[PDB]
Amino acid sequence: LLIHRKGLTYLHLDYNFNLKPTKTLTTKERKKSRLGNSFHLMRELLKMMKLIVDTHVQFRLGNVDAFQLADGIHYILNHIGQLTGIYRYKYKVMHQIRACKDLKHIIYYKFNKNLGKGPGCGFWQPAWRVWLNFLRGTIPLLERYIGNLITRQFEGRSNEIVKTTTKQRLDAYYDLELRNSVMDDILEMMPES
Amino acid sequence: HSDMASKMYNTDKKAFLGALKYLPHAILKLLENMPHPWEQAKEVKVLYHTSGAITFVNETPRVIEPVYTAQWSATWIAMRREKRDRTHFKRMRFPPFDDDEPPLSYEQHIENIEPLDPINLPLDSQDDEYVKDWLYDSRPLEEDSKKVNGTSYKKWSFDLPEMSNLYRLSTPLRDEVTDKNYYYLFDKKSFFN
Amino acid sequence: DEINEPPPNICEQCLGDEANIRMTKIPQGSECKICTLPFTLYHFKTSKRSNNIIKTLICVRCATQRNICQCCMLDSRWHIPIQLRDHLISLVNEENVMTEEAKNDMMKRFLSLKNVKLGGAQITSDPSEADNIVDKLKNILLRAYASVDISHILKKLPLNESFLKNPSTKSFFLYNIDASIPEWKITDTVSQLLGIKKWKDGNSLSLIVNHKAKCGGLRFQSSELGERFVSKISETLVTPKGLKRGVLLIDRFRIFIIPWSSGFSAASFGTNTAENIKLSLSLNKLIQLELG
Amino acid sequence: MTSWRDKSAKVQVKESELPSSIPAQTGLTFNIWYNKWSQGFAGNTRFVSPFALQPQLHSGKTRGDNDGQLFFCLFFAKGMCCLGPKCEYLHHIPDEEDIGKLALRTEVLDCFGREKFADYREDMGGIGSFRKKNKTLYVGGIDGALNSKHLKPAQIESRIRFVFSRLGDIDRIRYVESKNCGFVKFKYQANAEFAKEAMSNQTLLLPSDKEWDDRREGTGLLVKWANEDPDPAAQKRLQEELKLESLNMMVHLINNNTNSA
Amino acid sequence: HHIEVVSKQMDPLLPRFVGKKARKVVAPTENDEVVPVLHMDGGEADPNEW
Amino acid sequence: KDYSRYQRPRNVSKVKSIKEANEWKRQVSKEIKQKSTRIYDPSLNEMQIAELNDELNNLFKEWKRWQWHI
RNA sequence: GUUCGCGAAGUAACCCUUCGUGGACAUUUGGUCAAUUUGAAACAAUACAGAGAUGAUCAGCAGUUCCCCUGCAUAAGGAUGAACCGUUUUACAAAGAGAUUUA
Ligand SMILES: O=P(O)(O)O[C@H]1[C@H](OP(=O)(O)O)[C@@H](OP(=O)(O)O)[C@H](OP(=O)(O)O)[C@@H](OP(=O)(O)O)[C@H]1OP(=O)(O)O
Ligand SMILES: [Mg+2]
Ligand SMILES: [Mg+2]
Ligand SMILES: [Mg+2]
Ligand SMILES: [Mg+2]
Ligand SMILES: [Zn+2]
Ligand SMILES: [Zn+2]
Ligand SMILES: [Zn+2]
Repeated sequence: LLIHRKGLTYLHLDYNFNLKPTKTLTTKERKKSRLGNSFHLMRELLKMMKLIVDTHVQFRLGNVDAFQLADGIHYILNHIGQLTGIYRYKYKVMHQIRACKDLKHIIYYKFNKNLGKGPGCGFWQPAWRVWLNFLRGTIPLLERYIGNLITRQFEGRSNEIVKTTTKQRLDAYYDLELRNSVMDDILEMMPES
Repeated sequence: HSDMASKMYNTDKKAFLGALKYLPHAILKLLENMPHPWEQAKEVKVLYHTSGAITFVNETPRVIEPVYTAQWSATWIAMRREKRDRTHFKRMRFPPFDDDEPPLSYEQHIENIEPLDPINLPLDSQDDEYVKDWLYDSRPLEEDSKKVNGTSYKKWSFDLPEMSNLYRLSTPLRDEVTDKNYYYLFDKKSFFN
Repeated sequence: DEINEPPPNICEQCLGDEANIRMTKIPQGSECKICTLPFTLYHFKTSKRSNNIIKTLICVRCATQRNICQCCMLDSRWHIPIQLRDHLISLVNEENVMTEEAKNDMMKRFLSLKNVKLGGAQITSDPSEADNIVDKLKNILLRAYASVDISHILKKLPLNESFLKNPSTKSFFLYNIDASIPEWKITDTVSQLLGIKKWKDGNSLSLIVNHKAKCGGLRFQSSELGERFVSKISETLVTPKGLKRGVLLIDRFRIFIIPWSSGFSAASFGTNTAENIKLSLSLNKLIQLELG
Repeated sequence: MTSWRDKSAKVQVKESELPSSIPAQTGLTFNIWYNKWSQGFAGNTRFVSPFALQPQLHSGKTRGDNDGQLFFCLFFAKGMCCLGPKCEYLHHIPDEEDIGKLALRTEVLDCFGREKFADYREDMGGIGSFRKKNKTLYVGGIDGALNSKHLKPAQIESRIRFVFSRLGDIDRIRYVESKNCGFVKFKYQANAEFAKEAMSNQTLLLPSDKEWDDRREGTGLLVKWANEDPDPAAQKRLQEELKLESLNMMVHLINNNTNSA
Repeated sequence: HHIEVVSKQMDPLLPRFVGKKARKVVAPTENDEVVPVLHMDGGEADPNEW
Repeated sequence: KDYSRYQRPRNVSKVKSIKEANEWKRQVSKEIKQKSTRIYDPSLNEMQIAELNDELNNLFKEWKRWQWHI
């Protein structure tokens, strides 16, 4: 709905939450359709959410054993860095991705004592707690971010954009203040006219 | 609200669009109430917008911590018995659906079928008789008026044979250290130093 | 000021007859119709069981500058539209008063933020300055195409036959119709004469009037109504050759009739606007030949 | 009464027979927010309305007659109303009793309840302005409505006279052969507002005509709001009726001061 | 007429303040009274030094 | 309805239909408007008007041809 | 519909059924919003041009504006984002000479 309100009908949002263009875009269309972090970080959360919901669907359809469901959820939570791409738009998630990797070493070498190397470990409870605490701290982030996006859709952006000073333009703002001080002091020395 | 093409849906499209800031909270409530491996299915209490915009899982998953430890410990045993004697473990393919096919409806597809058996350890009767009737429930001992306060499910209280039985199931995942002299220079005060 | 705002200006006849009205305030509701700038939308219902929500369409600044209510946008005193208000004050002060409105979105917003009154809003909202002009309204009440070949058409118009009882026809030919006198006023005068009121349900009579040719015709169904239309008309004029013509009698006007004795149809009067003007110019002599 | 109050309103179009909510495809992809097509070149995007109002047939008592509805059904005028006798809005031609109920309400919004605007739309179409009590319609697009039949000049006007007479009291009808357009003036604004939505995108084909099977292929006729009449023969009529309106109001207004004193 | 003024229960998902947009307005100046620019009269002789 | 790939086109016989010819005809009038505007310029160069003048004679001859077919 | 009374009929023997009649219980939803053309998104395509400080080639950073666009943004980018590159007469006097007037 949000893509189509912005006029971006040449971008197709897949059912697995993959966002790909439907044609070769003009440069004006690439400028317009360049979505930000809060769209994609929201879109990658739904990619993560659907990927977990789909395994319970596959379990419920009969296609997947209950051990494969436990192993499937364990595979998702430990491989979000290669199944989603959430790191591209919020790179603080590499703490959570490396926590689920470091938890997997603890779980596997206690699970696989006197067992061979193989897939079927589904003790997904430690890695589940990581993402539930990742979701704990990004609720206030994305409510501020997407709330700024939707109100900028409904209302437009403000016309009172005052630019703060920066390293980029400190030499530019210095001369504007320097020219005004010289122009004041001469205009006060002037007698008239 | 599948094909919102009429003029009547113009107000409901703003409701879909203004709910996107609340969507990360709906993913936290859905993933925390995810079914544990010893459950076929789980009824959750939900709160939904009347225009079908957002669906929050309006529950918090509260457990008895000795019961919850023994449930994950029995699945720890049940999954190491599985990986020991399975000839070949087929991990499923991810993503479990193609991105062109839509998420198939619950009622035409999922609801009509028998679910499947979950991960349940067989619970030998002479050694586990105090827990085997209620261990793999959704909320264990929820309607038992003497073990819990009620269906609000707070403030449990057990007897000695039930408490030692959960202790015996939990031995894959318990602490297994009883002296505090083990943690001599390995406590958090030494970690701060 | 967003925390100090005026109460809304609504008429008494928008609020209606009941005493207590539950009104809903939305602090930035819709935007104004006039200045296109947001305001506090008040909306309400006359009774509890009503079925029409009465919204405030304009902001209180646009309602104050015109001195109108926000709901029906009629004047707060005299309860008349703005276009008629500024016309009535124009006949008293003998100069044109007019509230003019910008077509420009930057000049709709500009014109609302000024604290002036517009048009007749200086005269109204001052009760002393409004009552004396009503007194000045009272003294006013104490006063209280020669090249055209038209010959193909005038053979088909009757123009030589008489309005007697004895022909039994459906159609008639109405001439001497002014450029005023609207098509509904001639059907209402005939239906008042026959008592066949609400004629548009049964389709008893069908009337075509050109208003350029100053001529027309009215067709009846069920020819027995034609003798009722003949007999219910008393006054007639006899041309000094003969050939009596009945007069329909719209207020202060006179419309002559002759039985067509066939169905005239559309386009009998003319097939071009330049052509129809000459038929009125053709007739004007025959009316003067009929009377004088 | 005999034509309207005797019967009840009937369902014009079955709800399965109603048109599809998506428009005809003039683009590559459909847009879900703005229910239109996006990657497209252009389009005329005007089509002949499949439905039409038979005024003496479809009129009847509705649910809004018993509820005291002020407002007319929009899709009754288009000949598209699927609700029939269960519909909340009125299903009949405006009469002097009906417009007298609307007399407080007509100043700001039309007979269909839709709110009017400060100034007119650029092409003189749409709902209308509240600053002008306009009672005259611009009947245009007659070439498309006829399906291009030559039809003479007098005959086109006669068709306009037959159809618009069913929709209320008519003040005058003028047809201009050179401009190929007509101007229909009604006694009340509520009949002009009803007949604008009734005869928008319609035809004049009169089924005894050869084309009647190809009435759908055409463009359709434009009924939009009319401008002021430029000739001084009718300009002087306008200040005369404005003079008579003013004297009828001053008599009403001195009685208000008589009660006020 | 005594008129109770109430607030409508806003939908938490629909945008509150529907007439609120980010638009730009030019403002007219309310100049009712002229402010006298109360200078003194006139040490006004000056050569071409400036 | 598109027809951009199709020539003006100088040949007339190939398209039997007149209603299609209704579209082809505007396809020509539009150029008549563009170039016609391109006829009066501040420079008023002979070479530009001179080529435009030839285009006008070519178009007028085409109007004679369409009239002759009718 | 339920419940508390009251009266009558039948079965009864003061209980049940039946229908007459008082109470009590419960008491004002919803819409700023109607379903394809006529009250308003926008791209794309076609045609015509075609990137500031220049002698040529390359980085930019600002400012003014009743232009904004992307973006979470007070970051940054939008060609240094664009527009800017035109049109320009009275706060006017003081001195010194020849032609044409006036009465
Ligand atoms: O190739 P190895 O060095 O032997 O390690 C593999 C590898 O994990 P690491 O490479 O990070 O150690 C597998 O993970 P993938 O990278 O292939 O996805 C993992 O199993 P998963 O594929 O399910 O993660 C497997 O663990 P195991 O075979 O015990 O199930 C583990 O082997 P190790 O047991 O030697 O760590
Ligand atoms: Mg550059
Ligand atoms: Mg750049
Ligand atoms: Mg710039
Ligand atoms: Mg910049
Ligand atoms: Zn306003
Ligand atoms: Zn009012
Ligand atoms: Zn209806």
